[PDB]
Amino acid sequence: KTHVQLSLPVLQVRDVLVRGFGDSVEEVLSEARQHLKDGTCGLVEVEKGVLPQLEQPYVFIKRSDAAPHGHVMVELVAELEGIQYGRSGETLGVLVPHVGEIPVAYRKVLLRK
Repeated sequence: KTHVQLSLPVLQVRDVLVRGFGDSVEEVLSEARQHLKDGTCGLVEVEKGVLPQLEQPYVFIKRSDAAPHGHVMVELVAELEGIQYGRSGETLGVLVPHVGEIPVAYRKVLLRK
């Protein structure tokens, strides 16, 4: 399927134990996609002081469309040193590995896979 319904656990930035997906734009996008498929991907909502506490390159989910079954349509965009690789809508948050942190909420998304 070109799209997959996921429920992403929303983590508090200070709880996150693994703060990025790797060391290159291509690796973080690869790893983000693998974790999303394996249900081991968390979401951190971006506010002031969140991103400096995570590791670059960042992986964002961004709104790709204006929401089937409550799931917002999203796609992946990486950022490294202020350059983004991909073009999409509003940031829903930054993806991180999930390794058993307790979530504060769930974000229903439809991921363009």
